[PDB]
This record gives sequence, C-alpha cells and structure tokens, in this order.
Amino acid sequence: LDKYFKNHTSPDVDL
Amino acid sequence: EIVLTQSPSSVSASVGDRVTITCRASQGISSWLAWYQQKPGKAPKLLIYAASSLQSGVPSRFSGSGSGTDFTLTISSLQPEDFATYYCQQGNSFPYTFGQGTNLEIKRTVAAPSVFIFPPSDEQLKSGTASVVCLLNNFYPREAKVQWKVDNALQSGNSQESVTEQDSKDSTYSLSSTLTLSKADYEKHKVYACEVTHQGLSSPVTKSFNRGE
Amino acid sequence: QVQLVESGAEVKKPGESLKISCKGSGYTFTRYWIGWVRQMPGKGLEWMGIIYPGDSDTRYSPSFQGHVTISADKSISTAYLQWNSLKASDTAMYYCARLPQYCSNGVCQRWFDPWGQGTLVTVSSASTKGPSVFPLAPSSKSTSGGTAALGCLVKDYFPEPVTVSWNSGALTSGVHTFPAVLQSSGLYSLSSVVTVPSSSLGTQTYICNVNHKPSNTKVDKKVEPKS
Repeated sequence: LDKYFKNHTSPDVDL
Repeated sequence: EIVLTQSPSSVSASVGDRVTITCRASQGISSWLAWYQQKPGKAPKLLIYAASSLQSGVPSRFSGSGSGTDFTLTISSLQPEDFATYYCQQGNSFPYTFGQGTNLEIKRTVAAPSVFIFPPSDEQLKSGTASVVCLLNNFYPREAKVQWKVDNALQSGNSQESVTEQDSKDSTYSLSSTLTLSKADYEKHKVYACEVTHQGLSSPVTKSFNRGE
Repeated sequence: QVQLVESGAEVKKPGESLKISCKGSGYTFTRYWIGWVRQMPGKGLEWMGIIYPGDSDTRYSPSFQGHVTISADKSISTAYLQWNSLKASDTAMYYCARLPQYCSNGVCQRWFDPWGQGTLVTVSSASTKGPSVFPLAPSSKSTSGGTAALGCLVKDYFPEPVTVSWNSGALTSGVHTFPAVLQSSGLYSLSSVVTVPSSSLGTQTYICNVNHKPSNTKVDKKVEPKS
C-alpha cells in the first residue's frame, strides 16, 4: 500500500 | 518550466463586488491548476484544486473554472476577510510552478484615525533611552502623515514608522511611529507632540504631553 | 486533524549546516508525497522538491537540485530540508506541505494541502540579541471616546521573528502587532497595541507575551495604567 499510494489517487481525494 | 501569469497583479474592489483573477499557462496543463489564498505572515491555504473543485470549508463564494491554458478564480461577493495574496499552481509537469501572485485589497469609505500618544516608560529611561510612540488607529485610506514636534520644533531623522496590513474585519490600517532620543536629550525638552494629517481629518490633529507632568 | 508542524525560526552563521523538520500527524505519513516551498521577497513561491516517505524517493526543482537535501524518517513521521553550507541570501520563510494527488494509469497530478506554519531561517554573521520589552501604559493621553489604547514596545532584537500575544492568547480583538522596523544599528523594533474599554482599566489585567525563539527569550509584561 505504500507502493500503491505512491502512484494512485490519494486516500482523501475525491474529484 | 511552465510559466503561470496571473492577471491582474493587484486588484482593489468593494465589499460585495465580483472579483475575477485569471491564470494563463505557457503550455497546456489540462485541468491541473490549484488556487491558494495567503494572508500576510501566514502560510498559503488551498481554495481550489483540479481547476474547479472547492476545498472543504472554503466559502461557496469562491469558484474556479477553465482548462488547457486559461483559468479563472472568481469571488462572487467580496468580503473584508478576503484581503490576501492569491496564487495559482500547476501540478501537471515538473517542476511545479506558481503564478507570481495577485494582491487583493478592499476599497471602503474614508475613516479618520484615532490618535494616541505614549511617553517612555520609567523602565526604558533607566536604560538610557527614551522612545515616544504615536498610534494612529483604524483609518482609511492608508496614506497618512505623522510629524513629530519637540518644544514645537519639527523633528527629522529620529523616528521610524510602520503600517499594518489591511484589517480583515473593517478594511482599515493602523500606524505606529516611534520617536527615539537619548534620556539626556529627552530630559532637556518639555512638550512632545505627534501631528497627524489624513483625508478623514478636517485639519491636522496634534496629540501631545509635557514630560513634566 | 491533518497537521504539519515545523519550527517557526532558525538562525545560523554563513557556512554553517542546517536541517529543519516538519512532523506530520492526523494521516498516514508514508502514503503522501510531502515537499518544501520557499517564500520569495514581497510576493512569490518557489517549489524546491518532494519526497515520498514510504521509500524516500525524491524529486527536486532544477533551481534547488544540489543546493539542498530533502529526506524523511518515517519512524517519527518527519520530513527534513537540509543545507550543507548556508549563505546569507538563503534567508527566507520555508514551508513544508503535503501533496495530495490524482492519478490515472500511474501518471499523477499534485497540489499542496495542508501547509505547515513556515520556518523563518535567518543566515547572518550578526549577533543574535534578545528584545527589551517596555509597557505602553494607557493614560489620559491614550484614552478617547470611551476607548483606551495600551501596548508593548519590543525593542532592539535580532533576527526576526518575535511573536506577541496578549493574555496568553485570550485577548485578540483590537490587537495590532505592527511589522518590525529596522533600526540604524541593524536591530529590529516593533510595537503591539490593543484597544480596550477605558471604564474597566481598574479591573482588567493586560499582559503582553513576547517570545523570541532565536535568543530563547520569553517575557510576560504586565501593562498597568499610568500613575
């Protein structure tokens, strides 16, 4: 998940 | 790098007016433009991200639009607390860049200064120096002239002043001027006066005290 | 909630090294890019770099590449900005900020939210000097229309900044803490004033709380009516 969130939309982001 | 140019660089508007600030990018950045508000002495705060998404808790009078190379920040009904510097920022391409910033100021009615004067404290006098302070509180517009007089002789070269940022509630300014002398010089004169000229005043206001009493 | 805490001030001599810090809380520190931004004189902001605390991968602006080092210690959820050898012109307000992102197919777009309070880094050969704090006592000459002005004069310090509160932060209405002026000596002075009811000068207590972190100076000065 450290690896996942390095290049996926951040947890708090919507739109 | 992608250069962001904000227009205009300064705006002055009345409470209730619609304010619009544009950001033009040197190349396409799709919709990846954010807007920030920064008050003097404080960190920037995000207002808008992804060109048009309003940050949670930011009043709905703020809105963003645009895509490609032409973006707009709009404040639909300006409030006193909107006094700030506004920045756009592209997050599409390295290096991340900001616009040069747009200063937003509030226009309001004239307000005359309330004028107050403070002799040096006994504590300071003990240390060999005498600072006399003249306060001009809550005035508009910002332009004001303070003259110091000692025994009615106009002083030059022995004072410093500074003005506040515009007030976030009432859109006024205040000014502090300090006259600094040696204790020796302070003790040789009697009448210390601050003379204030401002648009709000019919004629100059003088505030003074006698060192004697 | 989500908060970034940095120091408000650091003072060093030219040629000295410095590492400043930014501690994240209220979110998973390893899951967000975090970065540093320099405040320019008057207006302007310059992005310096970012780090991913999950693996310490960094990216620098070309303007700052090789001049600074950004690092992170995920154990204590802290990011760092470091200079090996400071110049006087490195003086500035520096901000740390988190970078939320939106990505599709591994391509990410980023903005800055939230920002730390900022660390004023001063690089100077001049001696650090704590302020003298003097009362600006309310009197017959600072009372008009039912309002009394009173204040503190914070004189002869270096470098910036000084913080001023009143009554430990309980008094904020009507406060004006003025921008410092630069004296001929190269020392700073500032004043902080407040307007309050004339009628209650006898019953209220007014204390200005002055902090100058560079000199580790803290003064609480009670401001009493002139007598």
